[PDB]
Amino acid sequence: NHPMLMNLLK
Amino acid sequence: LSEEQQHIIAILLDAHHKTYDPTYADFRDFRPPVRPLSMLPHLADLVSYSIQKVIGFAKMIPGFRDLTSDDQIVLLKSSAIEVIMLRSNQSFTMDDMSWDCGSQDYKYDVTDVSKAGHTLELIEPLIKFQVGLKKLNLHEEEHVLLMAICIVSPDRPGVQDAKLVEAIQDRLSNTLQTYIRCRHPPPGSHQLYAKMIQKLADLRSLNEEHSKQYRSLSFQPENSMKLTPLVLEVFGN
Ligand SMILES: C=C1/C(=C/C=C2/CCC[C@]3(C)[C@@H]([C@H](C)C[C@H]4C[C@@](C)(O)C(=O)N4CCc4ccccc4)CC[C@@H]23)C[C@@H](O)C[C@@H]1O
Repeated sequence: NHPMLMNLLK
Repeated sequence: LSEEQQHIIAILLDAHHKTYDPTYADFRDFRPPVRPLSMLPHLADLVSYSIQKVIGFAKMIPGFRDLTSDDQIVLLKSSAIEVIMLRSNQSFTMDDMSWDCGSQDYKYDVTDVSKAGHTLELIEPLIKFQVGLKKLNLHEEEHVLLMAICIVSPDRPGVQDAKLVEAIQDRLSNTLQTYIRCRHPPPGSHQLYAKMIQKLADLRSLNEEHSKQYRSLSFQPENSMKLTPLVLEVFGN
């Protein structure tokens, strides 16, 4: 439920 | 000061040098500052950019990538604004109580940030925190350790695995304690570790005030329009 934050992880 | 902890300090220093630009070149990309919530589009862009940098720093913290994807998100949501206030100490100056980022233009004082609403209830204690953090005269090695310890906190609400988080923080805390004894000479090191954990307690109340400010301001859609999608996702519901 955090698309951008998850993508900034990897 | 062991093999393992000199490795940790080297990693965190490099991680910081890759996620904090002391020349502030990317500020041109932001929406322009105007000095109504005149400055919010610019500051929202500054915060949003800084969250990306905080995430980049956090990923390089030795032991962080071994956490769950879900625990990593919990740690970054609660810690993002705190690390932003920590890392802003580098630009903060005590000549005029302002964050100086090259021009001004890109320098921010209490009048720049506390004009609207009840935001002074956050800005007054935040400036005092900046003065208090600045008077510690931290080594850069201590600056990056404190940010990493701030991020990997086992008491954040919503943490699933906490023992591993505590294990990662303890190895960072024991690196900071051992660094102060071996590398920070008296009198500047006097209770320095206790004064740093104290600043972690100041961040908690600044974070709590921040959540109340953001919730009130985001609740008005007119102002929520001016934010960024990342800011809304992280400072959430
Ligand atoms: C993030 C960095 C910097 C931070 C600098 C500052 C000085 C200006 C005010 C900053 C940007 C603070 C923000 C305004 C918090 C803002 C952002 C937000 C959304 O978290 C919020 O609700 N705030 C407080 C309420 C508010 C709303 C509208 C206007 C003013 C306040 C938090 C960190 C501060 C500056 C540089 O050192 C780079 C570094 O990465």
